[PDB]
Amino acid sequence: GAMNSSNYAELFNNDIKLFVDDTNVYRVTVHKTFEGNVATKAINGCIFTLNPKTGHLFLKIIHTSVWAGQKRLSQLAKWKTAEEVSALVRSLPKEEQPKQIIVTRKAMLDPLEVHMLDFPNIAIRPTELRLPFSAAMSIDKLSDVVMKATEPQMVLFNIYDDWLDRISSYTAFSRLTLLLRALKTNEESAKMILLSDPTITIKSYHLWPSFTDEQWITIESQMRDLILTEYGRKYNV
Amino acid sequence: MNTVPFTSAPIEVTIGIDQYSFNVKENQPFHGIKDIPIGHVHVIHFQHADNSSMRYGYWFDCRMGNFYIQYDPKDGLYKMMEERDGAKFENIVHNFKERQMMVSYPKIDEDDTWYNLTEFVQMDKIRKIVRKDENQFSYVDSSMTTVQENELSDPAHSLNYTVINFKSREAIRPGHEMEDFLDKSYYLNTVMLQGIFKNSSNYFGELQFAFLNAMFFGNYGSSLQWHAMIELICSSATVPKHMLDKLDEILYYQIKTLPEQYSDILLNERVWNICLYSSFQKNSLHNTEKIMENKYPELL
Repeated sequence: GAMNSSNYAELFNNDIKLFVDDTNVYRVTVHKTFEGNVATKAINGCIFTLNPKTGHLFLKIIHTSVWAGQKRLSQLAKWKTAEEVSALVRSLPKEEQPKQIIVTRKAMLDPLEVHMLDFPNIAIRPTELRLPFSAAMSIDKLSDVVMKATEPQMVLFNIYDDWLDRISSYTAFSRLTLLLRALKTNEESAKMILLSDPTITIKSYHLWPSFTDEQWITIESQMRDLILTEYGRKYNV
Repeated sequence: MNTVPFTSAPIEVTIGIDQYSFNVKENQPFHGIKDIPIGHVHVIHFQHADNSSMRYGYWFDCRMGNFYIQYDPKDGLYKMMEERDGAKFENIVHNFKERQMMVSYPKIDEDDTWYNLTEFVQMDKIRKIVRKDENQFSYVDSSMTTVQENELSDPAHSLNYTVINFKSREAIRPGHEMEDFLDKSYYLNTVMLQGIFKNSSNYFGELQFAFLNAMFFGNYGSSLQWHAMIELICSSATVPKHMLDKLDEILYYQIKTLPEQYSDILLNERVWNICLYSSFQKNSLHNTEKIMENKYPELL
């Protein structure tokens, strides 16, 4: 059923699973029209489909053309997300197909379940975890490929760079969620922390800087402190 | 007018005939029910005074044979049985009638309630939902499960209602996932009406039969079927005008007849709120909405 704190270790076992986050599929800027009414302009979006064990990210770019002449776009966005996830599973070899798909928002359950009728043995699960995957568009290289897309496109990343050479997927996932939580709370501060020392670079084939084990401990501490600071502001505590 | 004679009444029981009921005391000289209107299915039903558990009963049509009730002290229930000897039967009934040991189906002349609740219900269709081919009458009770309930345990004692499942390959055409899920018109009109029921009459017949089994026996699976068949129509954007007009009349009489004290367990809040207020047909059930609002405004 629902994924939470109690069954956390299950994310890192050997059963293939994917997280799906639909929060950046339908993206708009709200603006004033010449007559002083309000209008939206859509921008390129993305489905964020992540294997939490391996770091493999299936970033399906949603081009603005998919909304052209459609009504009830916030509803369509859930169905288009389910259609694309379904097409991705069918495109994978059998032994690569997930046994579970966890949706980060409960509104995805019915759309994904109706699109995956052909896969009755794939479990569609919600989560009680508050995951920060909305902040994926705060990762410069992911944001760049989405905004430059001129057509629908699938781009394959490893969101953990080479971390699994040195740490477990449990620790890699904890690092990723803390980075994304920081980027989501204070994007400017988070990004300042990640580039503060210009000697540490992002390899062409990576998303994050090349921190040594010791520099990661420092960065992780700075991210935690950023999250408490911001918290003792929202709430004044 | 036709008669269901009783051999005897050895155990204290509440006897139902359609929407009417009488208390019979242990060994009371009760020998049955006369003046039963020809032209409708009927249900004769039972709730033992000493164990209110298992309401049970028989669906029958007097045009299809001569039927009587006899208590079986082994299986501990009132059983329906067919008398094949026409002359023996007429002679039993005549004796009991002359001795006035029979209650009169208490039909008020202006009252169309039973016709309105059974307008599309046919014995032949009942006998396909309740399979026991050696009898012309059909046993139902409180605890019998539906084919669909068993899928999710004795197959011969099942209610074989048409399976409706909004998240099934049957309900959802490949490449029309969102369309078919949010607008069930193809599932209602092509799969169910044209495909399985053949016409709206058979569809309404099953819907009405499901309601009556829910109401008379507290059969939980029948209640689920009645709601599903309502929701499939209300969730369809395209429904023939005559079907919507008929549905309003059918539900009106069902809601009117429901015991007031049973609306808590028999009516599904989600389905009704959705059907009356949110669905495509939210504006097509005037009669049903007016009675629901005036009789069960807590539910909404």
